[PDB]
Order: sequence, then structure tokens, then C-alpha cells
Amino acid sequence: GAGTEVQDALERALPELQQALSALKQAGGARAVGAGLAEVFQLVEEAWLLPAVGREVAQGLCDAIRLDGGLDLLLRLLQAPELETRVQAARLLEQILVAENRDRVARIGLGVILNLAKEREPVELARSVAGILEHMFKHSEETCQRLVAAGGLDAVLYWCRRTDPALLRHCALALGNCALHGGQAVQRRMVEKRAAEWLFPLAFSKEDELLRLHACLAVAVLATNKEVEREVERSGTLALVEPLVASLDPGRFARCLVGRGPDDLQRLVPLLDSNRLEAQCIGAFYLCAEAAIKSLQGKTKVFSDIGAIQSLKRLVSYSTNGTKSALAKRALRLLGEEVPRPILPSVPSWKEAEVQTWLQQIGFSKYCESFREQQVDGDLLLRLTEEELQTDLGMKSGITRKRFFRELTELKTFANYSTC
Amino acid sequence: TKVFSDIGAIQSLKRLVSYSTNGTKSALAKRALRLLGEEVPRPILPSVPSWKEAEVQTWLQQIGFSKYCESFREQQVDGDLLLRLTEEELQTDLGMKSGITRKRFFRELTELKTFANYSTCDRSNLADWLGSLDPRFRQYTYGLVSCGLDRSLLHRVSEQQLLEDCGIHLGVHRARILTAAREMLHSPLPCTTPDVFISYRRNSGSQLASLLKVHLQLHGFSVFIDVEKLEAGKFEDKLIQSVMGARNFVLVLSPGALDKCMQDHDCKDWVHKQIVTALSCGKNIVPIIDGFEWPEPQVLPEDMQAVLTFNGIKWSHEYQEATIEKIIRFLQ
Amino acid sequence: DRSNLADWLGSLDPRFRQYTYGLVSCGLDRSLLHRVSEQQLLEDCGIHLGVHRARILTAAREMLHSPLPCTTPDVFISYRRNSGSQLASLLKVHLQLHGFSVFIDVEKLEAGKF
Amino acid sequence: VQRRMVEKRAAEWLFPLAFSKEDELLRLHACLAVAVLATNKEVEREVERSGTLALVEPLVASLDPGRFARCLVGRGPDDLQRLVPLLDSNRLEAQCIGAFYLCAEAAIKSLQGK
Repeated sequence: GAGTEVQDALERALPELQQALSALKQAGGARAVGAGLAEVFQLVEEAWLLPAVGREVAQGLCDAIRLDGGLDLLLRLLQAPELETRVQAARLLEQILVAENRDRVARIGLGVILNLAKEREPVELARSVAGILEHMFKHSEETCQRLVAAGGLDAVLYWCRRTDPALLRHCALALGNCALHGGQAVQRRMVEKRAAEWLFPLAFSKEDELLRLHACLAVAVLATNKEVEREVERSGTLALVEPLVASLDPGRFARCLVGRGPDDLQRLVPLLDSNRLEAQCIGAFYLCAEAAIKSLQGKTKVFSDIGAIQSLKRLVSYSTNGTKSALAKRALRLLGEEVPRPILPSVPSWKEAEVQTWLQQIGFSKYCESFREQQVDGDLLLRLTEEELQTDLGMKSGITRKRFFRELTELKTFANYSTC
Repeated sequence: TKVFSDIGAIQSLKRLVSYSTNGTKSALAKRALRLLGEEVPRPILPSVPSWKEAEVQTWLQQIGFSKYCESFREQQVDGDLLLRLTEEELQTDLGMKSGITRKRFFRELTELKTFANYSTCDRSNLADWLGSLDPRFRQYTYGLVSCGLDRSLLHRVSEQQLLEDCGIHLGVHRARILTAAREMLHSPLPCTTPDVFISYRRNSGSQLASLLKVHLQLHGFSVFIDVEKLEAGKFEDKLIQSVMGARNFVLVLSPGALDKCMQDHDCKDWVHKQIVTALSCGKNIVPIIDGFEWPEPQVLPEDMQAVLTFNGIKWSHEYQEATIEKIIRFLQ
Repeated sequence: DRSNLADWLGSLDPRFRQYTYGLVSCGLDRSLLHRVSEQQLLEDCGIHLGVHRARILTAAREMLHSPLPCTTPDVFISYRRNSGSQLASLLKVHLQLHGFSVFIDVEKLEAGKF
Repeated sequence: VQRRMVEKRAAEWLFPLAFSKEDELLRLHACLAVAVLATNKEVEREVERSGTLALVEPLVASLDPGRFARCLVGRGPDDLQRLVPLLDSNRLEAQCIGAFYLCAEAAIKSLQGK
């Protein structure tokens, strides 16, 4: 297996990590410390930059740094009043924040980081600080809330008036991870601090493409917050979403990844079941990119259990948006799934045929027989009832009935009536 | 390691994590769970509205009701059909024949709702309102908002409806909420064009233009930005009207903006076009120097040379706040 | 319980105590007992002796009548982080027991927000 | 067809090949051959008399699944299924070679995640 090869690369790097750890123990003014930092940075850099299976190599490296020297070492280096020390150490952090690294650095010394945020002048420093927070806003709602009480939100917002590419990429990605990982009152805090009004200069850039894309994923998941929905819209930012999604391509940046796990994907399907245009389009976009990637790897099963496939059968069935429908179909075919036809809006005039078609298009094809028996058509459908279903159509589970009526409503919600 | 089971804290230790939110608490709980060598459950999903059948099964296990996971995957119980589960539904269709079971399942279901998030479904936080009423009134947030009700409309519900539609059964709670509502009506009665146009180089000043937009909007200034990324389609049709609608006219003097406006006597340059129309309508024109060097008058077409007469404002990328208050002093 | 519906039912009748949980499992307390219906006490609170129902209820409408249930620092503590800490806590206790809004440097870090 | 094979001394010519001191995949596949043959009871008695199934278990012991699973990067949903009958047989050789190839393809399909 390749695991032996990863162990091989480790048997090389771990000694280098010991050399570094040694080099860090001597409290050099700015020379030996910085040297050790810079080198161990490259050691884990080529680990991430390992063209072979090198992800888990870097994971083992950060594991060793946590089990040998921990983070508290680096934490104290962050309180060393010398800039360069802080900067380099922060760079190191920026590459070592694994989930467990996040847990530790949170529990022990996130407040130190919070002290680093108050100072923002060195663009190289600020870049690192931003990325660190970005990874940290992925940890826990409590962690976020703490970052919110602290100027852990003020800093990323102050940093939206500068021009560093990686910095702004960090800030956008950060606030996006925040909103998706903050919590109800947290999104509140976001908008109440003019969050969208500072996601604006970034999604609007003529400079970077992933910058705007993520910067719009942010406002998009925000749109899942009805409570601030009205303020988000008033910011004048959700306009930029659909044009941009139209502009770019799923695959062209799916290959800029090679993406997510079974939980960073699932935190997005709620973007597809929303009521708003922006959430649907960005959701279909990211889902199409990850569908291409997971089909390349062949891991096309996760989507089913998280179940976006059903939604992808709805952002077309009752769709009306071209870009939305196109991206949805593209993800459906990259997942190799039955693209349904756009159903007929003149639901009054549905004959038994489209009744059967529709019955399938909701995964209730299991009843198509019963309905073709009872001649359910565009009228007898819309006036279906409880006793009718449960008794004559044998749908014995109200839990079924409760669901069928749900979809039936959404259908009517789409249904046209110019005939009746 | 057997005493804990019979005293039964293990169940609690599966709850000081499941609906946990405290890091130290959760950590110590997991540590005890592993020292007892017990299945640490995952922190369940707060967006209970959006629970698919999967997490429904996961949760069903995480309460020791995995014995029903089969029945629920059969009935497609999800983040909605779950929250609206009822007595007859459970006992009859889901075969949970013991009410003593049902009484317990509903107990946990309540605690779940007590934790459940609703940022997708509520619109005006009936959640915290019920919460501020009673810390355990939160258990009917979805029970309500599944009936088109909110703050502003709670004041006219009947008691009966709250029994029939909202599915609450503790008549005491019914009277309590209702009385709270008629008071919500009484003391906290829920009652019922541009000013600034942005002209900017399509690439260079775009960044700073967005910055100015943000600033002035945060200061309450109706600002119009050239949202279009094409500079095409309707060639100078609606944007000119937007110019006419903005009393104040903002222009970012970015490097390389005016050289494509020089000697465009054909009025082809959209920026130039906006310059001419804003000049003609006598708007409050605001040019903003940032890295741009002043050109010759004659090299510009006469219809746009008038901008050189207005005050140039240099932008400080540091004192952007002071730069913006200075900018605001010029507005009308 | 939060406000001892227990002893209240007790002071009413030594064997009325048998519905404490029967009540507080319905969000009721002292201050809110005065507006329960009889029916609720049959349906929600699950008591069945209608005599007891009338008796409690009558007691409540009286609870409303005679015993109607109605609705920054002054002192800062500076102390050595280790030496005076004990005596500082003592002073805190004393002055609080005397009704003095006292602020103690609760933080054990002397760090964070400097 | 397997009849025709053995009747033409098939195993007796799979012998010089699974016995090679030269190639490792050569013998391995050369033994997979006699192994699936062993699923033929009708010739089972002749296969055994050829004196070839002896070499199977020693060889399987010698080599490794992964070391040659990486010599692939394997099969599809039908070139795999034509082998599980090697695991449900009654004989030692079929079981061992079947578990071997299955372990290699399990490593590969886990690498891909399939």
C-alpha cells in the first residue's frame, strides 16, 4: 500500500522535525528562532506540496508538532515582541491547523491570537493571522461566539479595505466559514456589523475569480437567514450572484481543487432547499464541482446519503432559471442521474400521463399503478384529499400522506392557473 | 466500570455532548465516555428543520431508540416530518404501542426542539419570544411557524387553533401563551432613486469604487453603482437616467481612466458619456484623486473637459474614515 | 419547583402535597396559580377529586387577593495576585454581606485584554 | 471446455510455469488457472493427480497482496464476480488464491474508494 510510502517520507521528515524543535529551543534574538521556523515551514510545505499522497504526510507532521512541542511553543513565540518571530510563527500555524490543532489552540490560547488581531499593519503578518482565524472559525459555535465578543470579527472586516490577494481571499473565506459555522445569533452579529456591506468590495473584484466566488457563497448562506434576509437584500449584494455563476464554470475550478467531506458538503444542501435564487445557484455550482471531483475519485455515494439528489430533482422540476437548471443538470449527469423533464405548469390540464410522470418525479412511482387505476388527472389530482388517499389509494401511512401533500402544495405553489 | 450503567449517568453523558455547546463540558464528557469505553456520539445537527432521513436515523440511535430506526427509514421521517410527529402517528403507524414509550420519546423530542435551531423557518424569532416567556416554551417554535404565524400576527390566535393547528396540549400553556399574546398587542404593539452615482474605470478604480459604495451606504447615501459587467447590451440607456437620478456624482480618478476618454468626440466611451450627461444636468460632481495624474484640457473632448474644474479629492487608503467624512462634507 | 408550591399545598392541606409535581409539570408556580381554570386542573394537572379542585382553586383566588404576588461597582478590589488574595476575598465577603457593590479582579490570568 | 483442457494435459503444462524461478506474476496467474480448474469436480481428480495444486499455498504465503496490487496501479464488476466461486469451493487452493486476488483488488478499490 501507499501507507508504507507515507511512513517512508515520515521517517525522513520526523528527524528534520527534531532538528527544528532543537533549533527552536535556543531563545535566539531573531536569527536561530526564525531560521528554525522558516525551515520547518518548508518541511511541511513540500509535505502539502507533495505531488504523491502527501496530505496525510502533512497531517502526521502537524500531529508530531502537537505531540512534540505542541502549539504552546508557537503561542509563546507569538507573544515575543519581535515582529519577524511573530510573522514566521504565524506562517507555521497557518499550515498546521488540523481539527485537533484547532481544538488545542482554541482551548489553550485563542485569546493570544485575539491579542494579535488588534495589530494589523504588516500585510505578511495580517495574511497569516487571517488564515489562522479562518481555520479557527471552522471549529465550534462557542469558539465563533468568543471570536465575536472579541474583535475576531472586527479584524476580518477592517481587512476588507486593503489589497493583498491572499489576505482578501482569507477574509472572504473566513467570514464564509463563520456564517456557515457561527450560529443564529452569530449571523445576527455579522449583519449588525455591516457584514454584507463589506463582502461587497470583494465579490465585485476585477482581480480574482475564486475570491468573488467564495465571497458570494458567503452572502448566499447568509440568505438562509430570514431574520437578516431583509438586510442582506438591502445591502445590494445578492445581485452579483447569478451573473457571476453564469460567467464561470463548475469544472474549470473543480480542477482548481484537484474537495469537501461528508459534513462540509451537507452544510450546503440547505442552500438548495431555500426560497431564494442566490442560494440555489451557488449551491448547484459548488455541488457540480464536487460532483465532478467525487466522480473522478468515484466517491459518488455521499451525495445520496446527504440527499441533495432529491433537491437536484427539484431545482429542475419546478425550476425556471436557465443557469440554475443548467448547473443542476450538469451535476445530475456528472453523478449520472436521471434528469427529469421540466414538468407542465398547466397543472389543471394534466392528463393521466403527466400525472404518472410526476408521480415518478417525486419518488412516488410506487403509486403510479394505483393512480392510473383511479384515472388521476390535472383536476382529480389538485382536489385529492386525506380520506381519498389513505382509503382508496391505499397510501396507508399518513406520514406518507403528510409528505405527499407537502410536495403537492409546492407543486400548486408552482402551478399555473391561466385556464381556471 | 459497571456501576455507572446502573446509576445510568451514561445516558446523561450521551446528552452533555449531543445537545452540548460547551467545550470544556464536552471534552470532559468525551473523556469519561472513553475511559468507560463508550460510543461517543457526534454533536447532532442544530438545523433540525433540515434533517434528512440520515440524521433522523443517527438521532434515533443517539437516544437508544435505534430499535425504531427501521420503522422510520420506512416512513421517510425527515427534519420536517419529525418535528410534526404526533400521538396517533407514532402509536399507530410507527408501531410505538407503548404510550410510556411515546411519553418518553416526546420528552426527548421536546428537549431536542428546546435545542433546535430555526434560522431557516422562523422569520421574526418566535423562538426567543417563546423562550423569553418560558425557557421551555421554545418547544413549539416549529409547531407555530408551520402555521404562517409570527410575532405580528400572534395577537389574534384562538385557543382552539393552538390546540388543533399548533398541536400544543398543555391547556395551561395555551392560556399562558394566549395571555402573553393579548399583551404583545397592548404594550409592544407590532405596528406597520439615487443620491449618488458612481463613475469608475471598468477595471482600475473598480476596487476603490466598491469601497466608496460601502462607505456611503453605511452612512445612508442612496448610491448607484454600474453593476453591469458587460458595459454592453442597452448602450448607455438606463445608466444615463440613473445619472439623472443622482443629485451627487462620484468619480474615482484611478490611473488609466481618462486616456480612453481622450478625443472620444463620438461619445462612445460610457464613462465619457456619463461625464457629459452628469455635467449637463448640473449634478454635484465629485472627482476623487487616487493615483491619477491630471491630463490636458484640449486632449479631452470639450463635452467632458469641465470635470477639471471640479475639486479633486485625494484618497487615503489608511484614513479612509476621515477621507469619507471629508467626502460626505461635499455631498448634497 | 421554583417557589415551593410544595409547602403551599402543604400549608393548605397536609395531603395536598401529593400534586406538587402534578403541577410544576405545567409551568405553574405561586405567582401564576391565580388564573388556572378548574378544567385545566382536571385535564393537565391530573387531579380528580373535584372537591380538591374547588378547594385549591378557591385558595388561589385568595392568593391573588391578600398575598397578591407582585412583580456598576461601589467598591473596587486591588490585590496582589497571590499574597493578599485570601484577605481580598475576605473583604469581598464582608462588604457584600453589608450591601456594597464590590468588584474583584476575578481573572486568574492577569492577561488577555491587557 | 474445461473437460477439453484437462483431457489435453492442461495442468501438466501449467506446471513448468507456476514453478518458475523467474517471474512472480507468471506463477501467480499460472496458479490462479489451476485454482479455478479446481472448481471443476469432474476433473478435480485429474488436476490433483497432475501434482500441481501443491505449489499454490506455499506461493500465496510467499508473496504479498499489496506488493502486486500496486503492480496493477484492477477488475470490473464481472471479472471479480467470476472469482467468488473460488472462495465458496471445497478446496484449499481456490480459497487461498481467491482471498489473495480479492485482497489486492480490495486495496485498489479502497484506494479509488469503490
